[PDB]
Amino acid sequence: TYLNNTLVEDCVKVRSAAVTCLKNILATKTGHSFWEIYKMTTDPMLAYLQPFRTSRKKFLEVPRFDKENPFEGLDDINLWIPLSENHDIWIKTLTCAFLDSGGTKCEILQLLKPMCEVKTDFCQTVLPYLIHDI
Amino acid sequence: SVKENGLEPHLVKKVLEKVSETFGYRRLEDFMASHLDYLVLEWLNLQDTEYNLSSFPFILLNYTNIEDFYRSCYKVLIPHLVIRSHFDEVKSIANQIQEDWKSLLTDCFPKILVNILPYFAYEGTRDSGMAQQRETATKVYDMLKSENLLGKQIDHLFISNLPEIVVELLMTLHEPDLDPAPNPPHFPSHVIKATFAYISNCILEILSKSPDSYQKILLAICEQAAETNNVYKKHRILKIYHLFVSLLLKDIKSGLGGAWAFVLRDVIYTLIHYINQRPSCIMDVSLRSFSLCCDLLSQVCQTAVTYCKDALENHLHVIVGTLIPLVYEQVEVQKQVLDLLKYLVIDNKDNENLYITIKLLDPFPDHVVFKDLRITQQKI
Repeated sequence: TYLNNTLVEDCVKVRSAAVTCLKNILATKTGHSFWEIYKMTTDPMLAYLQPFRTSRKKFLEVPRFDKENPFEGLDDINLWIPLSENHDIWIKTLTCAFLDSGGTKCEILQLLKPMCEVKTDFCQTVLPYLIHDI
Repeated sequence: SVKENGLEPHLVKKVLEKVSETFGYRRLEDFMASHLDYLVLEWLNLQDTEYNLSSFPFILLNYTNIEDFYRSCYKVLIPHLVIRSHFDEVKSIANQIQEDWKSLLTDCFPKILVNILPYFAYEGTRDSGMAQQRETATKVYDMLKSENLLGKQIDHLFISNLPEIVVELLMTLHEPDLDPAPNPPHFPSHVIKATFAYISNCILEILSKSPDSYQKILLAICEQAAETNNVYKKHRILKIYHLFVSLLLKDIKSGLGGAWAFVLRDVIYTLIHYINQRPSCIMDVSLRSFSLCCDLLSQVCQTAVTYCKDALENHLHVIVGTLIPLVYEQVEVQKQVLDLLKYLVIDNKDNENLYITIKLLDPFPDHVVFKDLRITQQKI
């Protein structure tokens, strides 16, 4: 829903990230588990997301690369506390560090990295889900 | 003059840096890369071994060595050589760049086909020059057909990479006034349509087989529009956008492989965004761009409402809200804004699907211009 909403923003840098995220998410186990249960309803997002989903023999798998030593990218005190100003890079760096091999068994996560890189409100929205999943 | 007149390259670099700063380019490299195709074509057109590719002045682009120059500009150097069948030179470039020549040829495929396909497309002319252009295109293409380079995998490469060829063909449009001449290709609209037809024989059906292509073409066009800070090439890219959108609308009732709703919404929102960020209305090219955007919006809205009877209820309110302020600009745009609004709300009461959409709409401003629109709104 968030990505479909942001597909119509004036800037051209979040639209490419959004379509990449749609293509990655809608080709996995959870993407189909979602489409089957959501196609029974009526919503314009069903028609808007039709092109980005494809029928492939093997559904996309996310590489669950295991870091040699986790807890190191998030133990920094400077990461967890920003300065007086410059909240955007603080939240972006925190979200990116949370996405650097730390937990996140969910497959739709680890696929929102470009959207987090290009947008800040998306980082603020997604951070609680990352913490909960970890 | 740098090559032979003896101009000192440092003074030339100083002047070029100052000029690129004046035009608003972040770096001189981007400014000189914007005209790289013309420079390389006119360099190779000088039939002399003194003016070969090695002797091309690369210091004017802030490149330290030949290797970095190739690293950065082989995407545009290779197609210019290949169309001349200088395959030994592309082999030498690959050897210098320590990359395989097959990879470079595959990565530069659409820019190669730009110089090949349109000459296949249009024939029957009495112009001899175009006849030798067609002959050169045919010989280059059949050389590429040979198994030694690209093998027989040209068909798979072509079918699996169509959007890039499509956008490269689109970016060569030049209808002809006082507009500056674009990059060398200079292909009018009809030859582009012939190229699409020729690709179809060997087009929108193939794209509809992978409905995500239209998104890629639209994204590329909008990206090249956004990176541009000028007005002339901005209007040019708007012309390409209008051409592609018109061709896409011509293929309605096919469904675009289920991609109709997304492309309709994307086009509507792109046009709305272009309209909203209007700098002013004092420059002629700005007025031409505004008129073109309004015409495209009117055409797409009319096509959607006529051949869908739906899919416009979710966009009617934003379109109306964007169009309302445009009436207080001048009569030239006022006439088209008013008749588009009249088409949307006045003569559309016969449709029950958008009856509720018009009912749940903001009232029109209480001015004389909106008198008929206000009366229709109140009645509905």
